[PDB]
Amino acid sequence: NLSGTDKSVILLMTIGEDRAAEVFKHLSTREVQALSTAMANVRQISNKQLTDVLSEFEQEAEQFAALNINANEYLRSVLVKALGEERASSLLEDILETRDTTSGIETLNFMEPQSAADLIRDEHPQIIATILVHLKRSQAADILALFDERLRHDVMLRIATFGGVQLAELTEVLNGLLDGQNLKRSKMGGVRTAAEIINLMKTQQEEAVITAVREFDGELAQKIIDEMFLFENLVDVDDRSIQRLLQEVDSESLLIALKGAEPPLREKFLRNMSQRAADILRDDLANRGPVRLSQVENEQKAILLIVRRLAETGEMVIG
Amino acid sequence: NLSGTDKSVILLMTIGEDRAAEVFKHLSTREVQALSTAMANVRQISNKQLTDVLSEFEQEAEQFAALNINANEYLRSVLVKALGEERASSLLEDILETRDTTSGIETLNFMEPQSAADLIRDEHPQIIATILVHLKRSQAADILALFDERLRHDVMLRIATFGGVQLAELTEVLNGLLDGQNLKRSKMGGVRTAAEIINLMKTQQEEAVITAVREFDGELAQKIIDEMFLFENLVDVDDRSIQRLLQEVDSESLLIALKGAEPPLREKFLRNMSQRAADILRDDLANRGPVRLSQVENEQKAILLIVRRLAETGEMVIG
Amino acid sequence: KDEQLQQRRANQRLGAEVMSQRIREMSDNDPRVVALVIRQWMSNDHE
Amino acid sequence: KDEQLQQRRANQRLGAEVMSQRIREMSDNDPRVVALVIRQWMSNDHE
Amino acid sequence: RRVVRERLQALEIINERFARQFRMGLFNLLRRSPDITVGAIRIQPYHEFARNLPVPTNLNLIHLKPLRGTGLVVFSPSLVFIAVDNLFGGDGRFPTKVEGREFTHTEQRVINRMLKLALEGYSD
Repeated sequence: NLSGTDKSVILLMTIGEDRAAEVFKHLSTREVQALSTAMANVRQISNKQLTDVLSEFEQEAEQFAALNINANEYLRSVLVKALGEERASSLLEDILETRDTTSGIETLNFMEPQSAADLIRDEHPQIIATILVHLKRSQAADILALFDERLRHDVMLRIATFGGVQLAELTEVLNGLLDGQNLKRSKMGGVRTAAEIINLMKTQQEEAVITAVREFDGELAQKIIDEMFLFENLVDVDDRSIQRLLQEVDSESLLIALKGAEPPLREKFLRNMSQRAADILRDDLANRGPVRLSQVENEQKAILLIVRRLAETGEMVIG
Repeated sequence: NLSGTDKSVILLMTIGEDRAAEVFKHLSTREVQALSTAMANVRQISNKQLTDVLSEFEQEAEQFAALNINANEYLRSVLVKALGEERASSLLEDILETRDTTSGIETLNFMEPQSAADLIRDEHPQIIATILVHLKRSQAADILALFDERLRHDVMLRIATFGGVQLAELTEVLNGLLDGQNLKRSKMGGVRTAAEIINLMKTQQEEAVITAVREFDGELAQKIIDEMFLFENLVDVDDRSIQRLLQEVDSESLLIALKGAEPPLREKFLRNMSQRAADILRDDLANRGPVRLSQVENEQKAILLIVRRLAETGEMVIG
Repeated sequence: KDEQLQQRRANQRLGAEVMSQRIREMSDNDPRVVALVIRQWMSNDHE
Repeated sequence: KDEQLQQRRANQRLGAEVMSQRIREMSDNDPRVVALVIRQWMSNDHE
Repeated sequence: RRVVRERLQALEIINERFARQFRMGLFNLLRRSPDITVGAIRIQPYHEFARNLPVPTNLNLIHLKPLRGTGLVVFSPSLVFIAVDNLFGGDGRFPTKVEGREFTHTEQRVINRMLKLALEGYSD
């Protein structure tokens, strides 16, 4: 199978260099870079693949039949002789900005609410109020929720005061905030990647790191520990997920993990099982003797990896 | 059978000198040196072998069909006329560095964690934190585990402080650390090769060497002795591996080795065997008289060589 | 066998290049059928 | 016997060199089918 | 016996304008506006300056043609640490102090960027 990108990439090579440059101009620079990298690395089309991409493009051309030109100038020239060039430039720019500002509105709705809020946190409360009004009511609320109480209250107060409904400047405001995203990058700043690495590190090493960060900042340490939280107590993970783990992990591995686990952990991991299964697990735990903690920790790490995979699949929430 | 390298080497001779030089430019200098050595020593293709390498290359060419050029310039030239040369250089370099920095990330994940840690131990704690964040959470933990407590705690503390998510400089940082590996060489520095040679040396000679290094450094001597440790006690090697040895080594050789062994060694090497086998071994040890220690030491060395071979196969761990 | 496959590849390349010239001429004579299919391409890429 | 084997080697060399010229011409007319097969070569080498 | 006295006017203004240029250069380099406080111009023997110099620290030689001799610049380990962590975006609220330990390759490279930027600023 050939992915949709690869078919498009092969078509971009096939359509010619001048057409490819025109498409690059008509499209996004990230797409231009992706196509350039693709044509630099390995060509995406084989003889069967080239046949497939060319055939599907042909079926697209058959269906996309309209006998028309793009006319990013020819259409305007026909309009200009009939009515004059001026009776369009301003209106066309306004229409494009309306398409552009709606595009930005949808993009902000799709992208993460707290990221939008912090991008707009420094901005004017009037800006926040008007963008909230323009956004979807789910999206507007999501940006509003991530604010402090005073700023949020001022935002709702100014929502009513926003009666000017201003129009070219609003589009330029969206343009200004748009130009700041490509520099933002980030996408790892949040104390989650370091948390995963702390989990990955050797037990005593992350214990020392936890002590050191508690000395550095107790609040930050507590936040990272809350990020740590994975089946250390019943309420955070819930009895249904406790049941889910036991039916998805080997019983011997679960018992070996429970050897070094707390008695509340054993109780929470035995309540879900039936009477027979709970009795079998308890008898096995009682009969099995002491084992070197390295194997217990390794099996616990494997179990927690399974838990993380389940959370990534998103069957149930943890915390 | 012809190895994959040899087929590739023969194809490199066959494709021509100019094409070979272009491939050398497109590939790594280590590969260039390997190909040069191969074509200098013995040609890799016979008449059947040349047929095989050429045929498999042909099947690669049939499958690699796409009617495209590498265009490490032609593709850019078509793009430059349509949009301009500048609307690419920076973005293409950024994309390549992203491919390059991800390549370095994967390389660091593959290569040894303690080696990575010591290569980055001298470097900035911010560098360590950001590289840990970028790496896989298993790899990030592995580099973190090999640090001292203070540096490790500072690393986790700075993981949260890393909010700048910087972007061209990060790639250049990976370039700087990359250029230091080819000079590092090493791969024998660790007190393991000397340990093997100490094992290889004559009994009294390595005993004197052990005394001398104890005088030189007791900690170093203890580390080298821990590296020595091979079936001198039950806990380090485990009863299952003790059972594995006895079922893989000749009984007469095992008994002759046990003649000079400690009574705890005899007990640990007799517990695994059944009652009949243990009684037979004990009776044989009692009946057999004194033997010159040279043969006993030689058979012990052969047995320990078998143990080392088993450890290399990796069925079970020792220590 | 191998020679037949090589000839098949050669004639397939010839057909592919002449039919690609057909794409070139139709795209030259009608840009509208190009932009919408590019939109479909990016739709497939992001989907 | 030996003479027949020598003639077989000679004609095999002639066929090998003309077919290697076929590789040369196809690589000259299409570099893309070269880089990917080089990638496959290095994949086989490291595998 | 070695004695010299004098009073200077122009190099004060020269240092001030070079400091403003260096401040804006560092601002654009590290996306954060710095502040530079120029101390009073010091006239002292070489041995006195060396004694006052906080070891360890990096010293750099910059020749000044056509005048015979080479100019000298120095930068503190605190400055290089802060600049490099800001380059990484680090807050710097968990700093480290290195004494006697020579600068790594990456640290020397960052020093190289500061050196070239300062050279360009003072040149203009």
